[PDB]
Amino acid sequence: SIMSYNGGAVMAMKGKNCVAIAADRRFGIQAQMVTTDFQKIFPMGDRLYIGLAGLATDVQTVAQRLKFRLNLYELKEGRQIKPYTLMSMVANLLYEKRFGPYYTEPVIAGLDPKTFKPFICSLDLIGCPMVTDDFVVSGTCAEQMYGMCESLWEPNMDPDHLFETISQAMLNAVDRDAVSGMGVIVHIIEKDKITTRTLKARMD
Amino acid sequence: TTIMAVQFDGGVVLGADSRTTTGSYIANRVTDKLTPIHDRIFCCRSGSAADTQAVADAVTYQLGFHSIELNEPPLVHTAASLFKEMCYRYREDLMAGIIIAGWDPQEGGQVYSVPMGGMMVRQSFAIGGSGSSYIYGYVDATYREGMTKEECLQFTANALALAMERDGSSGGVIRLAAIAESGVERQVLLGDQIPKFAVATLP
Amino acid sequence: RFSPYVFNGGTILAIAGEDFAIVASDTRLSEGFSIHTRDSPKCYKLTDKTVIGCSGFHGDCLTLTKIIEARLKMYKHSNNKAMTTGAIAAMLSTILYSRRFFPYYVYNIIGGLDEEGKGAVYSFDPVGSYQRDSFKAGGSASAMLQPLLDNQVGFKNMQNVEHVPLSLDRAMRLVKDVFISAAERDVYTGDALRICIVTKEGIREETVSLRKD
Amino acid sequence: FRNQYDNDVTVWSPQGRIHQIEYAMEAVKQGSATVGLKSKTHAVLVALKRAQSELAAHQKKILHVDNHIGISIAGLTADARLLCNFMRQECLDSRFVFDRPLPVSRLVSLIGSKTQIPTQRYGRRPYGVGLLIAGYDDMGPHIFQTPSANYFDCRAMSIGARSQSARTYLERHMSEFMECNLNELVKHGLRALRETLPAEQDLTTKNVSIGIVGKDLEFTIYDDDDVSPFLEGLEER
Amino acid sequence: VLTNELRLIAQRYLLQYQEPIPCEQLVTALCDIKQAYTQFGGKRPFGVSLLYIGWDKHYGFQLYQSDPSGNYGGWKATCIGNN
Amino acid sequence: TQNPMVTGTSVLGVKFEGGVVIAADMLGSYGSLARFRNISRIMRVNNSTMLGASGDYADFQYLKQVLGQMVIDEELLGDGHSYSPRAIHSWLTRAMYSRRSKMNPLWNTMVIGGYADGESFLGYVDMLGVAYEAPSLATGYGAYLAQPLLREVLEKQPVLSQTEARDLVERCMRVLYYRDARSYNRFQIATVTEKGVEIEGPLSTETNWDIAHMIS
Amino acid sequence: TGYDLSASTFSPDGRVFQVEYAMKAVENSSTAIGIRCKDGVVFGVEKLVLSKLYEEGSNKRLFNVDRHVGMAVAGLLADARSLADIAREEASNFRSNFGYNIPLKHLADRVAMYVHAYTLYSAVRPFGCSFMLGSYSVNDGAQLYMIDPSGVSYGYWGCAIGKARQAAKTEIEKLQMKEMTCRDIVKEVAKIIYIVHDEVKDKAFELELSWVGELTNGRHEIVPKDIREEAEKYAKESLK
Amino acid sequence: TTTLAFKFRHGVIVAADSRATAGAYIASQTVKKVIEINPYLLGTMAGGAADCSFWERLLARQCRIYELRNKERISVAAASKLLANMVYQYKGMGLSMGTMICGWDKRGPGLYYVDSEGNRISGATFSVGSGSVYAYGVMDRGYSYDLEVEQAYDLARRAIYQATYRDAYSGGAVNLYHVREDGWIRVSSDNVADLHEKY
Amino acid sequence: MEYLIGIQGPDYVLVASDRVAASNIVQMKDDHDKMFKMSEKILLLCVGEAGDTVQFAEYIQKNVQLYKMRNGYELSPTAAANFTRRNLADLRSRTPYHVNLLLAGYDEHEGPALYYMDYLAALAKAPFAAHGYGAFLTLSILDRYYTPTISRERAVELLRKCLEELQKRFILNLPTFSVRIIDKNGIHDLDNISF
Amino acid sequence: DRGVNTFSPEGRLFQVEYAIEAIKLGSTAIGIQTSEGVCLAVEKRITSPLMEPSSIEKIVEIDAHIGCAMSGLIADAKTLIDKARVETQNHWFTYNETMTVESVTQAVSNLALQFGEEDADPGAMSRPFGVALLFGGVDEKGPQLFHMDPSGTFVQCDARAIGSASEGAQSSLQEVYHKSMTLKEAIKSSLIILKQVMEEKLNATNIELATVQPGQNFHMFTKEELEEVIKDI
Repeated sequence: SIMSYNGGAVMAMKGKNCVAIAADRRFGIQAQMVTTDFQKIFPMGDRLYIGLAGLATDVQTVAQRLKFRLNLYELKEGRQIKPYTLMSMVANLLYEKRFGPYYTEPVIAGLDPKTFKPFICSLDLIGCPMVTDDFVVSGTCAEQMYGMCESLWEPNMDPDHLFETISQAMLNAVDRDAVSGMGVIVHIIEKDKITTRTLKARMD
Repeated sequence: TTIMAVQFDGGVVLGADSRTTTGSYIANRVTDKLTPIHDRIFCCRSGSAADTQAVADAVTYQLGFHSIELNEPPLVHTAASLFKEMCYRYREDLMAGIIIAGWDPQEGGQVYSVPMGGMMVRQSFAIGGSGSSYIYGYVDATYREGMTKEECLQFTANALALAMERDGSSGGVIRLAAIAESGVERQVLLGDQIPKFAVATLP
Repeated sequence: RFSPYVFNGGTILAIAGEDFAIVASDTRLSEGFSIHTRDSPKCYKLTDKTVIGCSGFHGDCLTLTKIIEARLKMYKHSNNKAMTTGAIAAMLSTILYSRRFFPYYVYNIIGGLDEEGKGAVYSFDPVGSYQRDSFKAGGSASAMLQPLLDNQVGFKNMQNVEHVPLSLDRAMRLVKDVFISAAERDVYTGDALRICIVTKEGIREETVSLRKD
Repeated sequence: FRNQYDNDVTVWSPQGRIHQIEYAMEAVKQGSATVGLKSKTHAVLVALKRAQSELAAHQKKILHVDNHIGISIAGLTADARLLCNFMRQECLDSRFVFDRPLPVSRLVSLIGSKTQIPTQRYGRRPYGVGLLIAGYDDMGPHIFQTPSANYFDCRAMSIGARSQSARTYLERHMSEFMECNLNELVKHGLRALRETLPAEQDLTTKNVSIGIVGKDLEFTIYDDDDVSPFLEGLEER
Repeated sequence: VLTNELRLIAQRYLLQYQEPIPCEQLVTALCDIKQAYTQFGGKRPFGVSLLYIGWDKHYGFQLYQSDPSGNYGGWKATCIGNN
Repeated sequence: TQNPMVTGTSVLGVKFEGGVVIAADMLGSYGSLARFRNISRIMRVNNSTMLGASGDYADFQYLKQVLGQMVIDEELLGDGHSYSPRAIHSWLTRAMYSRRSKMNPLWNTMVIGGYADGESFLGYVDMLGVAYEAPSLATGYGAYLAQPLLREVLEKQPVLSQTEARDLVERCMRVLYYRDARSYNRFQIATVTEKGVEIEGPLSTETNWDIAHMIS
Repeated sequence: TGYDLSASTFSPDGRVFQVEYAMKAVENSSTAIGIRCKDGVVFGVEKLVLSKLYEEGSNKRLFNVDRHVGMAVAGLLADARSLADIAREEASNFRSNFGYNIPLKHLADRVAMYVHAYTLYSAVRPFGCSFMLGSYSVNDGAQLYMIDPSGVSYGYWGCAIGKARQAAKTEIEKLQMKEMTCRDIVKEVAKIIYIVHDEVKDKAFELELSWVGELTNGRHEIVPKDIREEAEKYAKESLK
Repeated sequence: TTTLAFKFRHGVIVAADSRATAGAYIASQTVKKVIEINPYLLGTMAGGAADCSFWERLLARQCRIYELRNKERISVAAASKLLANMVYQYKGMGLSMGTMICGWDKRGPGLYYVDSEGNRISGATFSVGSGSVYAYGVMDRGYSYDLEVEQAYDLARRAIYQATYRDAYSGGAVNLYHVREDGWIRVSSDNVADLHEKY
Repeated sequence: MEYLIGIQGPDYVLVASDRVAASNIVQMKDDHDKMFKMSEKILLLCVGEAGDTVQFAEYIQKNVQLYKMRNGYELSPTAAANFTRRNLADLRSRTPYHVNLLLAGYDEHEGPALYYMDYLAALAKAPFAAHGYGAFLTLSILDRYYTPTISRERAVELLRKCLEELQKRFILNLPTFSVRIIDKNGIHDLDNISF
Repeated sequence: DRGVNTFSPEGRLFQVEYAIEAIKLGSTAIGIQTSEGVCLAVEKRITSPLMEPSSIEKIVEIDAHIGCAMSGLIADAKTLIDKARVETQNHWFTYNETMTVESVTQAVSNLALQFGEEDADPGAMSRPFGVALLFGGVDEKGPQLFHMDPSGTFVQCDARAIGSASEGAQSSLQEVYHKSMTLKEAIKSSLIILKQVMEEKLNATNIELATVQPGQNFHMFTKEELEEVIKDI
């Protein structure tokens, strides 16, 4: 598979007045690991991150063009972007290459800068917006992640249990995927702060 | 898919089945297969389902504006030449064999077979669709020079009912149309009104 | 999608002499297993000092000469003289190359005199490379004529032979003998033989029949 | 006036005229004159050659167009060379497509179509040239005359400066031309051009050019040595 | 219009090199655009002066002044407009 | 066009002393079906050129349109020139080859016959641009079944009278009806002479099936 | 005046002067008349030959624009050949698209729109020529349409264009064109051309005549030589 | 087809055979497989003939334009790079070329390998062709920078001889050119069958 | 197949490349330089499909030199590496460049920088990197002995262990190896390691 | 204002006449045809001793067999001489022979009246080239001299003067010329007439001269070779 050439594994999970987003750190070519500190989650605001799994060169291409369009939007507009507008901008940008598609399935996890409602969504690789109320997962270990997140997610959790659930849901899923893993970063987006953590994970 | 048009003195009689299949599942069993291009000019749609509507919208567009400019009811040969030009110009991307039938005051009842290719030929009767192979031999044997209106309606209903009996990709109701100077009289033959031919049972 | 070439057969033959050039061709035109016509000459007079030979696909053989005569008359307008043999060859090399990625399936053999009154044979590929030779066979039956001319003109594999220059009376009989040898063994060559001899007086023709089968 | 109606070809003057078109005919009414005429078998052009300085040789006033057509110039020379390359291209496209040379009567209508288009569009100028076109085809020999985009079929015709006397001489002697041979035909045109000269100048081997086309003779320009038998001749002025 | 153009220039640079643009490149780019309309095209020229402040890692805090002719200069204090 | 659908089979032609006669059946096949039985595959271009085409029939009607509009736009000038059949043959060679060069051919194999300046013209053009003249022409299965009879008669006697050439054409069309699967016993004959172009038809051939009693 | 250097500029009283100056340029040129009758259309043109050096057939003012349609022109003739080629291309495109010969009403209203398209812009000039179109078919009858350079087109029983238009129009009005055969119409046409002729100014002229009708089965043809010459003879003896 | 060229102390020696083939059929034995660019430069023929000939003729036109405009002859490093920029655009359309550019510039000798695959390298020795692998073995065992001129002629002719002896697809005539500082000069033109008698 | 290796230290980057140019069974150049000087503080190591490599490298090189001409100062290695990544990424076009790249650079403010890049133009900054099939044999030794505080003599020793692994185990004949080092004093050429 | 394509009442384009007026300000050129070849001489007109005289070039190589003189606005002769060189090299590329001088002069004079402001392939010419030229060369017809002007009207010459001092130098070239004149004598009389018309004082520093022969190529004279004929004065 062309999506599975680099591996990749990003998920989000919705809490009580806070969201969590985590991404795998392996940058790979089909069998060969190259580095273990690859960036997949990008800051698009104070309380809004986008995470892109899949082909890593399409991750960096879409993140550069998205930052190009978003900086123009925020300079011309004079405000921070609301996450639904970012979802429609990303879906527009991916659908402009409909028959030439970028090989990335971005997830978006952040907080509304005015109302602070939690927002989680993902997309396909061609631009279908899928707003869910529990979690979205993306990458080559999709089945491994849905198996964890259907059972460990519970509604209305504090940031501690949100961290614990997204941590276990990442770790036991990526320990069953060969071409993904090698370290994981966890971002906890809250009302007053952003918490950036890395976890103990298998390195094989 | 079985369409048929028969020229008689004073107009034409059209006929069509009503079964549109995708694979072997009937997607629509009340399909209307007679499209009015002008008041008294009908085209019939066999082959690719998209093309025979998409070209027909362009031909209706050209022919209505042409008729308004010329202050004349448009000819059937004009409506056939606008298909002969355009279905030829895109024949690699169209799969369209059209049977145009209609009436005009200048030359009477007219049936033009435009086969898949973008040519044009006037015939006394024209059959088309996937089912027409099973009723070539009927209409070569039954057609007489100069049938009346009701004899043509019974001839079109019999020839369609044979193809609907034999071809699995055809069936439903028989939608007829008789186009003449007085206007268009359409009628639908359903159930018992479809002409019935008993099976070749063992004695 | 439209297999766009048909090998329409034929062989052409050119020999550069001391003060002449002989160009010969069959006139049978073929298409697989059929004979289209028995009088279709392949020698096309360009100017007074150059006759060209054609072999290969016949549609390109017609189209290319309708290009070349136009280019000759453009030259005769813009330069106020007829083209030399080397000028025609250098022109046709560019013309054949400009159709690089859809080539004229034509093997051109230009025969004629240069400006010094010697024979020059210029034999080309479809993609425009060219070279000067003393003699050349082309087209379908080239492998039956070219070793015999290698024996008789270049005098290879012969010991105790005087390398006499190319006289006309021996060369004409050589052309007739090699075409009888081609017509006996190749199916594509036959039905006539049209011979153009380029000398300083002008261009003349001689016709000999071949095998009809 | 004079001044706001002579600046554009696309302005009708209130008499129903276009002053930029009529000024373009002054470019043909100033040029070195030329004489054309035909028989039932031949068509011949006679032209003065303008050599600019006595060490400068003579301006070509007859141009090769094909084997079967030659033209003459009077006026803006580079416009006539543009139109020569046009006619070269048209005869070559007719030979390339239909494998017979284009008939002259259609080719001059194509020239009349080409010169017409700048006479109507803003920012353009009319071609400042008049031509005499000598050709031979299936319909026999032809002499044509083309600035204002008109074109004329002519038995014998002379354009250029002071050309009225040459037109009167050709009106006097056009009744002979059909049955004259090739030799007498050019002699009449040499006298017709000799009408146009000032009294002291004579027709020499250097300042008279001749083009000749016939039933089996391809078109050829007759210059310095080739003009000498046709010059001799000659009834003196 | 010109400050809509300036943002496109600076974001094309930040797109292409993934670092923010040096302060003089933006000013010379806009003076190239303002110079182009004074020479050809037959339009009217823009009638605006623009004072330019900005920081970069190469020379730190800077100042510029531009005109409709396409000139620019570095300044430590300057003034445009009335008086 | 990549797919010929409505096709026409063999077209014959032979020069005779004073003109050219060509012939063709009146069938448009659709695969194996005899779908159209009363189409004409012979075009009268002007008073001295006729044209018959085998192969795809839609491209023949496109050439009827273009080559009719050419001779009408010639006759609008009214200068006394008419296209000699060699000019129409060269034009068709260039049009068929120019369609070939775009990888978009006109799937035909055409025979131009004419009579101008007292000289008969008979010229062949196929979908590639292979073009030549011959004393007799035959496209399709006529090239194997009717061409040998034409050249066998022409070897003994190179000059044919009009009725001899007409019966030779009829006797070749009988052969094609006996031995071509896509032919039809309803054919046209078009003859150009000094007086101009006539088309006679529909004609029919009379069969002989006495070998059907020669099984046992 | 300042208001007449451009066709894209109205004058303060509401006139477009480049068009009204082109309609003065039309009535500089020689007389051309056309008479529609019961079964066909006959055209007649006073063809001046400015010098007898000129061959016959030069400066024809009768054009064929389709095989069933003819055309007679007046004015600056170099524009008229361009409009003849526009009408030829328009009738050719109509035959190619719609499969039959173009109705003359629609052809006149295509060519009238092409003429009108130049009376709007400063980047072109209006045509300096008026022209007529005549046709015949079994389905449509005979028809005669006349266009002036303003683009305005109407259908006519009889028309005269050129420098002698009014004296010819009053003379065409004297005739009963509606009920005569065309072989009886050529003699009037030839009568009126020699009547309105200016013989003291711009001498040495020729008559040019053509008809389309049932007697040519709708094909537009020139008048034969003996019929044209006996029309010339009848008109010269009527002229005294 | 086998071509080789090598730099040494007194310039560049270029040697080539003369056999062009059409499958198993041999079409010619007199192919000039060193193409004469100008009075100071040589190009070589391997793979496709017309593909070599057109681009090297157009390069000769290009460097003559450069001599007219910049008033100085072209260097090897510029001219071979222009050949690379011409042939780089048409990768993958079916071109076949193997070339060596040999001249004398201000860096001294010049010898660069450019092909239709896009490779552009320097080197002291090269060999290109179908039977080039046999030419490398005979060439490199005698090669050094301190070769004498006539011994370099003998080494070049011997390497082309053994390359023609082993390759079925190579043969013809051993053509030998020598580029020096004052221009290129023809050394000899020798049949293979005579050198079999000599060796 | 061509070989690349680069090691990023505390205030230096050490890169090395094989010095072989091959043609399908034989090598045609044994002094082949795959290191192209971009500017005073930056090298781009270039391997991959032939022709694409040199054209792409020189096209980047003249734009880096052109930026220096327009501005009077050098690109940062981050900016030049993202520029090279953008030009290689603009892949799905009619001009794909199948090139494999390492870029080594030194900045005044950020220090030594090493960038890995494949033919997809995936840009990954790494403390050490290597291309070719020979990378599969020596990234294990680089994982064994590399520490972030390796001084340059241990770097040349570990590089010598890596090239001896190429000599002992790797099947392609890679006998001679060119090495350069970049630091705050510009570019430095070191002695060739031969076997 | 009015267009660049406006006819005067005399039938002359105004711009075509005014470019001929810009001819009459240029450095005067002298070219003479002989049977042993053609010699061409143009005055450099050095304006300052700070100027390098060698970098002024008013006689150019066109190919190995064709020279060319110029007078007037030398910046127009930049694009004219470069299109002439491209045409000669295209003729060598296509036909593998030398281009004759007449076809070269026809090709260059086509670029004259390829000007105008409405057809306008993107940024082509808006005014006539105000340079008149003398083409001297040798071909298969032998040594020849051609003359060209801003009207695009080209013609053959035996000797010609162009420019500011064209008038009297044309009559003096009428005086000296005979068809049996040698090349060295033509160099001699060309420097005679140029020294008659130069305001400055003639030496090897303020003229250029070159010759083309059937035997040898186009050869621009060096300073010592100029000095050698200049000693004869």
